[PDB]
Amino acid sequence: THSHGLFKKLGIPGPTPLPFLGNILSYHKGFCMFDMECHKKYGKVWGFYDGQQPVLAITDPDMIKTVLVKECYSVFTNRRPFGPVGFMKSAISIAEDEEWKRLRSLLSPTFTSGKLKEMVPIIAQYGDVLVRNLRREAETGKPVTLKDVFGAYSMDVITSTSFGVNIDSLNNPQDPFVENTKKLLRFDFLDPFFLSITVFPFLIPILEVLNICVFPREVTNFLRKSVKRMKESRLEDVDFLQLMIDSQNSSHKALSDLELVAQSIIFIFAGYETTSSVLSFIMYELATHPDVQQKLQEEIDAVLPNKAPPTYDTVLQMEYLDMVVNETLRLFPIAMRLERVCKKDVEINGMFIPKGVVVMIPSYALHRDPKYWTEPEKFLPERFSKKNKDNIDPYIYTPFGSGPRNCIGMRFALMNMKLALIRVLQNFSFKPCKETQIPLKLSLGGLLQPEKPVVLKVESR
Amino acid sequence: THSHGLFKKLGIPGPTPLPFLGNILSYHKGFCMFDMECHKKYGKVWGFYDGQQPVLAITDPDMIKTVLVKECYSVFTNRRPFGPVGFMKSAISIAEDEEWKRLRSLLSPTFTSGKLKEMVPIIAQYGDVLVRNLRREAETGKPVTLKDVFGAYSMDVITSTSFGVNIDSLNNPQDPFVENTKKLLRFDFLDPFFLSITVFPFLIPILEVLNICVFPREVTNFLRKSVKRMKESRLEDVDFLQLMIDSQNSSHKALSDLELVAQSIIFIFAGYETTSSVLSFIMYELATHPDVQQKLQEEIDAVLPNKAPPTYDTVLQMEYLDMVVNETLRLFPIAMRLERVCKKDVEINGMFIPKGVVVMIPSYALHRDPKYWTEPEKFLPERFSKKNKDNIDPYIYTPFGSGPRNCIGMRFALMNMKLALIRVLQNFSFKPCKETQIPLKLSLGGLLQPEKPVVLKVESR
Amino acid sequence: THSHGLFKKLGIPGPTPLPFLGNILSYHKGFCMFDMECHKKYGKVWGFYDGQQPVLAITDPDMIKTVLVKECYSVFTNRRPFGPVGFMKSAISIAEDEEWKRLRSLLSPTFTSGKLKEMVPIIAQYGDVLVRNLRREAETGKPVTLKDVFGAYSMDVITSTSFGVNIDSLNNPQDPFVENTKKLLRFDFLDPFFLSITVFPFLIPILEVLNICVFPREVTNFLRKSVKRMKESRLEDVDFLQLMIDSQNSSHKALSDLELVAQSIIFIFAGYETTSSVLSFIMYELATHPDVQQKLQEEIDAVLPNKAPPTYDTVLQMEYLDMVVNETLRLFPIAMRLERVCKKDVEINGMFIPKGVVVMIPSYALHRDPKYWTEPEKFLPERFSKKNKDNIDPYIYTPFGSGPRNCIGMRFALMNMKLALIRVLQNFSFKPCKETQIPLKLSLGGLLQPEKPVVLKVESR
Amino acid sequence: THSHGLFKKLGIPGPTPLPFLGNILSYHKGFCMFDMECHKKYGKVWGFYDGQQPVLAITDPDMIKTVLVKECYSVFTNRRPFGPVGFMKSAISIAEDEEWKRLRSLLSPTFTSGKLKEMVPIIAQYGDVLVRNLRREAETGKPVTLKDVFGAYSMDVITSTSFGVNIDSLNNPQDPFVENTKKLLRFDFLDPFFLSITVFPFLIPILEVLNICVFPREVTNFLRKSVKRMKESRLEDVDFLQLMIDSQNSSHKALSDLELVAQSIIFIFAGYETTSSVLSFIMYELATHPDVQQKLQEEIDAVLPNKAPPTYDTVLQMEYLDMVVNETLRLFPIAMRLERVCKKDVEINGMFIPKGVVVMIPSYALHRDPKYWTEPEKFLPERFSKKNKDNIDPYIYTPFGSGPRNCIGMRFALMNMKLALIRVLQNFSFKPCKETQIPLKLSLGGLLQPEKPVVLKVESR
Ligand code: HEM
Ligand code: HEM
Ligand code: HEM
Ligand code: HEM
Ligand SMILES: CC(C)N[C@@H](CSCCNC(=O)OC(C)(C)C)C(=O)NCc1cccnc1
Repeated sequence: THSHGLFKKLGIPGPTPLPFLGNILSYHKGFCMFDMECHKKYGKVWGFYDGQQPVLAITDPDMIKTVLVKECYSVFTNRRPFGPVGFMKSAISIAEDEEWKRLRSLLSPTFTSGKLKEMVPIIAQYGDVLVRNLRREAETGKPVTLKDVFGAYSMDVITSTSFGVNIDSLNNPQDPFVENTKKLLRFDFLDPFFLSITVFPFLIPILEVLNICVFPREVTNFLRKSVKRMKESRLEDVDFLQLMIDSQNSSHKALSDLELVAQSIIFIFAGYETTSSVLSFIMYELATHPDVQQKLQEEIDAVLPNKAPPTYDTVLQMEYLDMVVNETLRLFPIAMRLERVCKKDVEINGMFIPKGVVVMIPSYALHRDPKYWTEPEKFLPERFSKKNKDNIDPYIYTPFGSGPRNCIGMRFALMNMKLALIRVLQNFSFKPCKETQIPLKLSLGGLLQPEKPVVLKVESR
Repeated sequence: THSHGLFKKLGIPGPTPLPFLGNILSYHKGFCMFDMECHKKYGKVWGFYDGQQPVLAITDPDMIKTVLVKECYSVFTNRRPFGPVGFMKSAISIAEDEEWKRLRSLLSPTFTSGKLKEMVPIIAQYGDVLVRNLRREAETGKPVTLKDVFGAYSMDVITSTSFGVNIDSLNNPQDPFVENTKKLLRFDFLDPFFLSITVFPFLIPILEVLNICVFPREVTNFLRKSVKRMKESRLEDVDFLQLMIDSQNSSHKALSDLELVAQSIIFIFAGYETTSSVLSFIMYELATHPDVQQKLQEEIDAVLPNKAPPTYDTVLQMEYLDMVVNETLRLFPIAMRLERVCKKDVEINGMFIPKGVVVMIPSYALHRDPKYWTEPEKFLPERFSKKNKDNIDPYIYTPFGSGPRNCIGMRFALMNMKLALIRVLQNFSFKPCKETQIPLKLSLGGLLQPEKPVVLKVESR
Repeated sequence: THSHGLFKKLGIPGPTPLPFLGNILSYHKGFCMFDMECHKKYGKVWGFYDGQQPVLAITDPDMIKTVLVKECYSVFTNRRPFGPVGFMKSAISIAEDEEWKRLRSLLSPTFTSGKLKEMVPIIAQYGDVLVRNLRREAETGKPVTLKDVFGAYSMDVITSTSFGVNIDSLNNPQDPFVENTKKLLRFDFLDPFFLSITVFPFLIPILEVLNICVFPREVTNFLRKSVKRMKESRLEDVDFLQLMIDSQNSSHKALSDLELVAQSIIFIFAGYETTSSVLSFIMYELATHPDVQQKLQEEIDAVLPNKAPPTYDTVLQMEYLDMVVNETLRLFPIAMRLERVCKKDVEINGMFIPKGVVVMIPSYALHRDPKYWTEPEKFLPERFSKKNKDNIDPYIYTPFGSGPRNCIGMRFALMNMKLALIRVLQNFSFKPCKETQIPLKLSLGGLLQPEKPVVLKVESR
Repeated sequence: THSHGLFKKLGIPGPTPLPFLGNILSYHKGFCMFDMECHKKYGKVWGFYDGQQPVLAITDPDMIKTVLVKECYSVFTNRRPFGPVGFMKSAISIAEDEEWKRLRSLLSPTFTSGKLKEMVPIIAQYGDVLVRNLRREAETGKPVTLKDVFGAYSMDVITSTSFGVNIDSLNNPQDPFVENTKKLLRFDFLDPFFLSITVFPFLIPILEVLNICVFPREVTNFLRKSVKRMKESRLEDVDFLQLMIDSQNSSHKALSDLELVAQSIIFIFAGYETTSSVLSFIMYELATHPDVQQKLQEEIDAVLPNKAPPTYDTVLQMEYLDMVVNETLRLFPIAMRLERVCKKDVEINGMFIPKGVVVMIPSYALHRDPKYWTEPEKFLPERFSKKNKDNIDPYIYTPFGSGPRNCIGMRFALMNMKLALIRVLQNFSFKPCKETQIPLKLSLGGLLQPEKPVVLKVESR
């Protein structure tokens, strides 16, 4: 009813869809569990329906590369719509085709290594802020909740690198600026609202015409004016805003004032919970594998003796650091899937893909596939040693996606976390508590996030 | 298209409706302006369409009494639906027919004079809090914004009379409890969202099935658990909650746990912005009529010499106080209209009213009708002197409605404000500022509220 | 999601509902099969969900009588809404509460035995027409399709008893009047359109505002003017129209012109396919039980020798006729279920029934319950002999419902069929063909109708 | 609300839009009147809103050519969506981009002059049928209704040229095949249904998921099987079907079975009412200008003496015929407007056109613009004399559109009408009646069609 006949025709296997719901009832255990099970039951490819919407999973690295890289421009340029977005229609991660291509161009030079290297001293300052607060909770032997302290850090780093605003959000939890921003939390695509959207995507236009937006009308309205104040306070009298302001001082067609705001917002949304979540997954791994934590602290003390301040260059110097981070991202690729809409009838690597189908790469499951990874469930940073790193297919390991539409904030994200990890590990050790969920259970929900929030003992070195 | 033919048939006059919109474009100057104009152009009765929905305005006191009192139970029992309400369907002001009749019964004894007289010492304590904060801004000769300081007061009084929670919300603007509650602001029925609802009332069910609610899912979810904590902290170990808890210790059928929560919420919503708004309109009048302010302070010093603490009995003693308050409510009846749905074909005072029509009383306009009020625009408390008070028809002056479905918090509202006014006027005088909007312009929007927020000098007596 | 918790709470058993769909996937084998299975699996009562909509099945005769008779006015007055109906909102079978009560009053005297006895000679004339056409197909030994020849008859009888229009619809299949009317076919509540309505009842208002109607806008528009012609051709210069016209020559409030049209339409819809279907089920039984057919012809020849024309009085004289008809209706009660909406919280025969629930009586299943009927599947007219007829509970056998809201055209329906059967059986015998589906399979769909259309040999006596 | 700000920004003039409705209330006098008025009030370009949807009218021949010809492929490839179309999504006139380009390719060779020249003897046979029936009404001096007799002809020609089915639809008005087909009438885009679609285009997806289709589910379902019978009766044992069947005996990708059906349907819909309407407008002109009618009959008798049967070659021989036809099409271009959706930000002839805008050419108004046409309202075939025909801009006179997406059935349409006109005028003269609407008033509605149906005396030569 009525496109539920598609994959049966094409010869592609898959779970049988119920009328209207398609296969969504199978998300009761989460995106990730659904995806592993399918991959095991059905093989290298399979199909399922999010409501009426046909989704084609693929697991062949060649075929993955064709979608994400080769035929990105021609065919697989956009992601799937997901709900009423109002003006956030112009955010880069949401935009489509030529508007996207334009925005990606105007915004790429913002994420170069040159710009990033300038942003280092800023991101650093809040490392120290992170430490002082951590210590206050280490001196009072009270088990620490990672996401909050990391949240406050991620928040602190975002505010400063995007707008110049400098706040201790942990101690200023109630700053109007800190407030709005913390409501920019990841979207739970299996919460009642979005599941309804899936069964009733014909309801999205209805919601749009009522100016209802999955980005709360208020947080947005606060930042719009906030920016249009900053914009007009800097003008005239180092951050993403500035870089964007300088850019509309001319693809092409510049950057409109409202366009600029939407990017500003999408970066917060992109960097905030992600940076904080990943830092938590890492700290958890580091606490449940005390040797890894020790090795890392020794690597750090070697590169930066006397607890020397980390620098851009010293960060990229640290290899085990890079290993620890990568392996965590294998275990917890917070995007879970990559997706592209098929805009044309095509044939890639011998398979016909009809227009309109959503093509999906199941990153979580691929990251834990036995056929590529020895002891996949196990946390083993050595997989990423300069020795073994060559035996890792870049289209099986894709925490940041691949191709022209991969994570634009990748370099920034990695640099951010690593700066945090270094300054923190220079100072503290992190130990499980009786109350620490071991082994960490993943949310049965729609985000990659722990079933129970990570809590750990923190002692001063 | 298609019921736009109704009033033409019945012989009832009114503005010509555009297809789909009915007459709503005529709200560009606001509910109140629309209503005065119609009353003048069309007479004692008229009709118009909120979208497809037929609305019948009436201005005859007999006919008003039949609707609000005589035929309340039989015919005119409910108000008009207005949007997706989810579980707030059970709030008393929203409920219908027998469920309403039941809730009104379970909740009436809560608002008796006996209960109210017990609540006095509590409401008082925050009078003093109001004073201390006011003084801090009087000692620093900085023009004061009424709604905030009154808001904080209204908020303080609500929290304490409904849940026991005691907070200085002005100095604790960032208490989690103070936060959620301040988002319970009056609904702007001419904002884009609600106007859309009017043209598309067929969209309300759609929104309901998506669990979208005009009461933010979060504020509600916070209070639901907050109550279910309090409930289980008091149980077992003077406020509305308690009174409601004691009541479900048995109309009939008790009060369900979720029912109780919805009342709790609706009271905040009812009392919060209203109490604060009305106090602001009064203080404004008192500043732009310095003699009234002086007379009032003299009345107060006579009843409570040496600035004696006000009491339940001393409050009802004060007649000019009561006059000042009533006249303000004439000028600014914050409900603006009263409404009832016609549930049956009926004939009242010689007029046929078909099923489904919304019957509306235009209180604002009636409060300013020349044919009942000499110099209606003028602020003249003497209209309400025990001498003249008899010449005022109770179905022309209806700040609190009338009948079985009138404002349940009337006595409480009046007592609250008066306690505030007394303690404040015992201590301060209130003087216009250069920046004070004189004469106050009303919002062209959908709430009765000043175009520009009231700001006034405050000096210590 | 979200009322799917209802019956679990109340202690009422039933199939587990899927999110959104409720239990509708269980209609794949049809209303009737679903109902028998439930009754067997769950007992005397059970619950299920048509989408979100709670349905409570009941099988206790006392409890059935309370719903259909005792508390009809107070509680169980209306049927469930089913789709966009536009002006057909005023048809009696669709109307609600007091409007219904009014229409039932204005239209009841139309269906008295006195009026019916006047309509006899008319319904007769088309008996003879039925015979002549039948003979043309008996003389050409060509197997006859019952529903068509009966259809043409039912159609002929409707046209004449409701509007005076006299046509041989079988030989005039292409008369504009015959055309429109044949499109008034029973609604398939398990066809894609209505199932969608069930999952999305929030879409009915949307469809209404687009003037989309399950009664085709054209058939209706043709009859509206047709009537308003007839009305004004008779006025001024014996049928339902006339009876209705005389009635608005004055409950109360008369009958509006549009109200009259809607009744006219609903009668066609009620009588057309029903009369024709039932006549087919009977003729089928009579052919697969040749003795019953013989006995019946002998009863008929006894009462009306020399093939005397049947009369009102001679029809009610015939007992085996009445037996044959009743038993057929037991086996094929074309309504399948009876339903009432619960308009109030009530308790009937010891069970609480909350407001809003649909209360359903599963007539088909009850008609085939072992615990009341020996060899239920078997066609045995003797069950209805004046001897055994007393052992049949009127709230288990309900082909026409019961109570104030039972089939208004019952007497007419029975009289119509019997007149047909008599004139036909006076003349022909009816014999199975090689192509006759034996045993008749019921539609797995939403109407009570044969899987394969009944076809039988017809020979001249 | 919310795109109603577009043209104000761009500097493009136009009527002020009401909230939600845009400018649609201005269609009360019809598309054509609205368009002339705008062109006069606002100049060479202007804008208006069909609901939220921005429409840009243009009248410069260069700019028109860029849209219809130059940038057809790149930018202006599709027409505007208009409603729920279900499987008719695949009809060529409805399809988009590459699917359209494909269908246009597969179907073009069907409309060559070679194929058309083969179809001539067929279209002829029904000329004679047209004559015989006409004569029956000429011999009984009873004023004739053109559209019916022409309708029957158009219908007869369609059936035969597309499926081989040969019927006298005028005398067989009640052939099942003739029936379904006559319900394929032009869509009234100002009827209640489509206007609603315009204010609520967000309702189209809702309607689609309910399988509701502006092409009646039944007519379509009858033709689908009809074709799939014919298909399998011809296979195996000269018309469009055959030409299409031979084509899927292989752009590319052939023609699916369902694709073929949708074309079949769209041709009926395209040719039926159009051919019949245009023939009526011409016959009307010919009756209200008796000299033109005489000249034409003399031209015809010169080319085909003794009433010789017309042939493909003799038809193209006749110049005044071609003149008469063209001028009629100037006066009544039954498409009224041409439209293309702007799929990209572009700049054509110095004007920026943003993505999403509908670009509209107002053919009716252009055909009656004083600045190109002397006495535009007057019917003057000499405008099209081989002398003056050169002074006519092909992008001002566009009865069939222009460019890659122009009327594919143009040659066929012209040939059809002319064959009809010749055979008819060889035999009859056509004279106004007392009841003939002179001067013909156009429908204030949404189709180009006479306010009152054309009726004329017909006498035998
Ligand atoms: C640990 C942190 C992060 C991870 C693991 C991550 C991962 C990803 C992934 C998997 C995608 C989808 C890529 C694809 O479709 O191939 C993505 C897209 C994107 N990410 Fe990140 N991300 C992170 C942090 C950030 C940060 C800090 C930013 C800050 C600017 C950012 C901005 C974006 C944007 C703008 C896109 C959409 C790119 C486009 O459509 O052109 N992300 N990210
Ligand atoms: C200055 C303050 C207030 C004013 C001027 C005011 C006025 C009104 C008015 C005009 C109505 C509609 C009455 C009708 O339809 O006839 C109403 C209803 C209502 N009000 Fe108030 N109100 C005030 C404060 C409050 C407060 C403090 C409460 C606290 C409990 C409250 C609770 C309610 C409730 C529960 C209803 C609906 C009554 C029902 O439907 O049974 N109001 N109010
Ligand atoms: C063999 C023929 C028929 C059968 C078995 C039948 C059965 C029924 C049944 C079971 C109901 C529902 C009763 C209930 O809810 O308790 C009903 C309602 C109704 N029937 Fe019939 N029916 C037949 C023929 C007719 C005819 C010929 C008419 C012509 C007037 C008619 C008019 C109606 C009307 C108007 C209602 C709704 C009554 C109300 O709501 O007041 N039916 N019928
Ligand atoms: C007097 C008769 C006719 C007139 C005045 C007429 C006019 C038109 C016009 C103005 C268009 C729009 C062209 C554009 O957008 O530029 C059109 C499109 C079309 N017409 Fe006709 N037409 C007529 C008869 C027919 C007939 C007989 C057919 C039979 C096949 C036909 C098939 C089509 C098709 C298939 C399209 C869409 C073309 C495409 O999108 O590729 N029309 N017609
Ligand atoms: C649709 C938009 C609104 N959602 C995402 C799209 S980008 C990928 C992350 N989300 C994801 O899992 O979505 C799918 C399943 C890949 C389609 C967004 O705006 N992300 C900013 C961001 C988040 C996290 C890491 N980096 C950047």
